[PDB]
Amino acid sequence: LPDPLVGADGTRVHDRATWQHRRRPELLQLFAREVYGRTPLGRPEGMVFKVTTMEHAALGGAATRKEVTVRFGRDPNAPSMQLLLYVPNAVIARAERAPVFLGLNFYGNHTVHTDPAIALSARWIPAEAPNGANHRATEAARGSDAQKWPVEQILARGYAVATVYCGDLCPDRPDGLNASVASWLDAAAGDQRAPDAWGAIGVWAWGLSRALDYLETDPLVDASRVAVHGHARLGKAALWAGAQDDRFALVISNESGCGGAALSKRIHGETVARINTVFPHWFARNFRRYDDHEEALPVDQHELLALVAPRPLYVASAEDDDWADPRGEFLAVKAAEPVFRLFGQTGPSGEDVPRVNEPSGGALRYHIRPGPHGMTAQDWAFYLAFADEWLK
Ligand SMILES: O=C(OCc1ccccc1)[C@H]1O[C@H](O)[C@H](O)[C@@H](O)[C@@H]1O
Ligand SMILES: O=C(O)[C@H]1O[C@H](O)[C@H](O)[C@@H](O)[C@@H]1O
Ligand SMILES: [Cl-]
Ligand SMILES: [Mg+2]
Repeated sequence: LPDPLVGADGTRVHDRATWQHRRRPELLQLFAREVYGRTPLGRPEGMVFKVTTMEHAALGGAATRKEVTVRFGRDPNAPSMQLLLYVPNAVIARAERAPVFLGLNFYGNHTVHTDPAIALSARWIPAEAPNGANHRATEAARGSDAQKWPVEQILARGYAVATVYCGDLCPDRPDGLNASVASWLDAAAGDQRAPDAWGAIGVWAWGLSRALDYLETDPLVDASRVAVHGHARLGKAALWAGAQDDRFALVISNESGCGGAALSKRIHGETVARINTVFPHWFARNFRRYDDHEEALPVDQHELLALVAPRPLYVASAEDDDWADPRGEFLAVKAAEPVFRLFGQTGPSGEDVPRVNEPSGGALRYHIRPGPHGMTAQDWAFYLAFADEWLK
């Protein structure tokens, strides 16, 4: 592995200021140029927030539900995304602003809960979407992804729940960038995009920061206590959003795998060539230089993990998710751990993967659970306990 504490010019990093002001920028530029693609703008001038629905007694009175259209320019044809937010009414009643879990969803806001008041998504949805007809949402799709989205449990634990359909931002399909935030800004289609131009993971990540922009204006939530989380490909997005945007208070990667938390140079499970051929829209075209050539990579994913430091970072695996390379995810955490310890934070104790269902580490935390790829109640219990400790 490239040593996170040795700079690209061979300079060894021995102090927190050099990490922050020299090594971090260096790593951000390398991930942007060679891996994810460059994010071509931050907050758009002229972005508009419009609350389209609000219900103070949603979920049997447990929560206030808002839907917010976030439009990225004043042009009414500019792209937008639809933010679903649930705020726990008990917290509101104590005249307190709730901390927030924020993450993208795979198949639409209407899939995170059966709640029939959620607007069905009008956007293209992938064929794998349960109860989807002709790539469009259907009433039968309501709550179809609830397993990954314990909304009422999260609310009962004192957190707001914010989500956006990843396909509002970039449709998850090999040509999706052609109708996305990226094509709003860049008339190039397909593989005419610049080699260092962002792909779907960068667009998804950017959307998470725009959601945080909205949350900073919502009087019901505390935008300085946002945990950004994602599962699998959306966990890749959560990692890159949290690395680019240090406003996020805590980052959670649930089984994000190749190009997320897993070491690429391990060549275990999904490889760089495989991921770029199946998902040519996810990464920068420059990342294809490393197809069957991971040895030339100037970074590996322990350095993306390290870009969260010293903020709390939870990486987790599933024992039978070999395609994600669970031990490669653990070793990325261990290889990032020296940067966290530079800031006085600690990672997993000892040098090999902990027993299943036994989290290990302080602000840099890891667990592996039994079972197949997924996001389970046990995963969520561990994440909520982590947030309880780190979000005041
Ligand atoms: O398997 C897929 O593409 C395979 C492929 C086909 C033609 C050219 C290149 C690759 C897509 O399947 C779903 O649409 C997923 O949401 C999306 O991420 C995947 O790329
Ligand atoms: O998003 C998911 O569930 C996963 O889908 C595929 O398995 C892909 O190869 C993984 O990289 C991704 O993380
Ligand atoms: Cl619980
Ligand atoms: Mg792998």
